[PDB]
Amino acid sequence: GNATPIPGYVIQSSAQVSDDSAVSKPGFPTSGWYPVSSRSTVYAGLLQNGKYADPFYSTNMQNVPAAQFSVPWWYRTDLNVDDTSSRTYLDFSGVLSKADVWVNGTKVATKDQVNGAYTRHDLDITAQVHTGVNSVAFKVYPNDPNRDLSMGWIDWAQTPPDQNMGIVRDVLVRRSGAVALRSAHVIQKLNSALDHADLTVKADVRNDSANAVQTTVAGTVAGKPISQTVSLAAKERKTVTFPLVGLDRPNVWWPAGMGGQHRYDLDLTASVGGTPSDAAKSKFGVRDVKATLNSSGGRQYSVNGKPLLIRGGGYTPDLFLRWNETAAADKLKYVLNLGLNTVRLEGHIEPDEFFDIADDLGVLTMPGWECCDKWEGQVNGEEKGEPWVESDYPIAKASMFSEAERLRDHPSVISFHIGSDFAPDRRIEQGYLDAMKAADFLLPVIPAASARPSPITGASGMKMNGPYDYVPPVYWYDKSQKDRGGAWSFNSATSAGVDIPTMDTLKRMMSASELDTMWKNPSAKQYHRSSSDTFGNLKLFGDALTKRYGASANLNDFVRKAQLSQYENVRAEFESHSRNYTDSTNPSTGLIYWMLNSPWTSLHWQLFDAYMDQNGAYYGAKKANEPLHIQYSHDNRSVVVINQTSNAVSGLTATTKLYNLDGTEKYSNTKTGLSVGALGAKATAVTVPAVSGLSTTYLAKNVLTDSSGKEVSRNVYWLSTKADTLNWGGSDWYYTPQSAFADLSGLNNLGQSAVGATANSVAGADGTTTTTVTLKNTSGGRLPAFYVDSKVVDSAGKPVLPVEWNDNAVSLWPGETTTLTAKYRTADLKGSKPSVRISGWNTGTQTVPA
Ligand SMILES: N[C@H]1[C@H](Oc2ccc([N+](=O)[O-])cc2)O[C@H](CO)[C@@H](O)[C@@H]1O
Repeated sequence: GNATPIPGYVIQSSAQVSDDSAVSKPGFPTSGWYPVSSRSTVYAGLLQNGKYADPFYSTNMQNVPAAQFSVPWWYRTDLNVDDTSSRTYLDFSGVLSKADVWVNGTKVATKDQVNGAYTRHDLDITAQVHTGVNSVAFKVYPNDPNRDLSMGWIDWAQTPPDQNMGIVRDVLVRRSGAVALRSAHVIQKLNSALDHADLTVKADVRNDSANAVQTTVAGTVAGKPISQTVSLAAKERKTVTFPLVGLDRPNVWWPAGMGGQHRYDLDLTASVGGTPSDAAKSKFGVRDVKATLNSSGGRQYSVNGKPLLIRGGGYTPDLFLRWNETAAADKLKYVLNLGLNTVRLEGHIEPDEFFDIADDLGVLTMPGWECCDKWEGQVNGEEKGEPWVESDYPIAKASMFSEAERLRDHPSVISFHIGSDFAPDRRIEQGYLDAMKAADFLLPVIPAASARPSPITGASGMKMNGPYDYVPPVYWYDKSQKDRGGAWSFNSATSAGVDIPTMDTLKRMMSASELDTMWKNPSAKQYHRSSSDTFGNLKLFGDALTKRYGASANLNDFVRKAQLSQYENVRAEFESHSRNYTDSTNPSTGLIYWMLNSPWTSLHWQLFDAYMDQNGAYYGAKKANEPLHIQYSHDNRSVVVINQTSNAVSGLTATTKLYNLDGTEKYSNTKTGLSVGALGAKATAVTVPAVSGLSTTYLAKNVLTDSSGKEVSRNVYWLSTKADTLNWGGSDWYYTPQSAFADLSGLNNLGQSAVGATANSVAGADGTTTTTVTLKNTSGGRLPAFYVDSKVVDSAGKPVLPVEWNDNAVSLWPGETTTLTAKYRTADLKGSKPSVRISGWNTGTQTVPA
């Protein structure tokens, strides 16, 4: 029942190996080979050893000769085997693109068989293994994402020099007796009342010995004993189906905030002759999911009978697929700190632990295949990936089986996208549906993330109409343009493009002169944006920032304006979709922000950056997604309350006030006694009238207080008397140009205010520190302290990351106080005492001890 991952390898180019058979012979010399940990691409392995500078900085990645990655590389290891009484297997996936496998001088599998990143291989190497020092070697072939059913980077970033060739998951060494236990899973079915489930346990047993056997498969499912005995001819595999097991009052798995995240255990041993032969432990969640088309044709998800608006971002791993379990948990925890409920994985489907963590945290996941490369090559015409040939078909089907087998018992998984872009043709789709059936993968299948239908499954109920680059806030509120990206249907991949990270991140990824060019000439190409010509520069963003904000006087000016613009836009993108969710006609049913994060240090399509720092786009998404929320509609000036939580709320007061930039209140409305339903329902407080005498740029302060008088949401907008308007006729696929621009340049002259800071920290016994900061607007006039950003820093003024704040980027009127809370690992302080750096738009910068 042993399954031990290979901890590491030594790697080298096949340019250095003239005899393949030699590598896997015990004693083969490996002087000058590179030691690498498990889950390394070739280039990630070279970085581990020195060998090139940090690709996260400037154009370092360009200085890597890529030619060396157009030939195979070897991954080699020794294995000590004390006792050959047990059978021996190599069980693995994640080979990019394909490999020959060698044990002790014998080629056990070729690249024609071991082919495709997602395919699983269970290689019986019993005949090759001997007592003592054994050796195993993979000759990994070059990866081309357009030719191979693998992973590529579309236009998200820049191309890794090795194109991710390597082994990016574990290779397991399995030991067992005559009988191998495989593919153990639990089919679970809950009644609609959610108080009774039925469990069908299924498990494969394979007799790899020379003789016929009886095997008993026995153990526990959800704490209940189970046992079946079957016969197996030599070399026979069987699927064992256990009689149905009833489960009363199951601990139902819920998305975060809707209840708990319990997973049950399955524990099984296959015995032969009254002796354990193999063993497997796994988990499953008791949870119903559905994804159906509503009367408007939009894809509508529900979990456990509760419909949900999907509010998420597109998730990506590291550009060089460097794996770290804590980092993965840190990234999914940020999902919840944002108030989001879902992540989409367009290809790049992460190792199991990622899904264990999403399960444990209650983050929903939307895995599927990616566009714009080999996956869609047979259906995507003149776009990138190659037409399919006969050998492609069984690789794609085996990839689907293997992913379906991996993914089926994770309750976070809410669907599989079998297409992205183009939906599969009938033959490809049929192979996917067959693979999923064979794996008992029973979750919703979505044909595409675009509007494109598949022949069998049908309409997607989703859209990808853009945009991916600058559009003003009001754009998201559009319902009139059926070929655009307004708040209706399921928005599976959309953003307003550029997302300048914090100054602290900027200074780590770009040179002074690259940064100088970024503010002075946004039209210039930026390596840390995209390899795509369409998204190669920041021109649309820079032009709108100038038009709407005012010209940038320096780098600092440009960055600070970038943050307001990103906060404003991302906030509107999300708020519009929350509002329109309960529309009678063409409701919004989903929004996946493009993207949650970036594969590397970037200037676009991120909420949190590669270092886990949090900028305007982050805080804006967090503001929009708070559980009891007040917001202002850019289209019609309606003030709207959203309740994200699982219970209806009552006796809410919504208070809306307009101020000129000199602090003069120009409008007040107090709406008491509001009720709002659960799980995304809304209430309208008031429609703000056109008010006379407003400054060109003015402020709207929205405050929601519960029946106890507690302030539960504060939302401040910087607004203009001059409207953003669209030139809909100038629209391209990725954006819509503006015919006129809001004037928010009044912010440039907003008078100075003051804060107002005290902080203290508590090192907990769970290895985390909580820093509490109390901020007060301490000025003696009428001016608000506007957009005040607090950052946990060490003694050198460097941000402590990752971090989670309850609230941030706050605005306080004179006399007003707010208390803020930041949590992080004590160890990420690295022995420094904590301080807090506090910067406001109109309050300057100070740091206080904590
Ligand atoms: N799935 C990709 C998405 O695919 C689309 C296909 C068609 C349209 N369209 O036709 O408006 C829009 C988007 O394009 C993004 C931006 O290039 C990529 O980053 C995503 O990975």
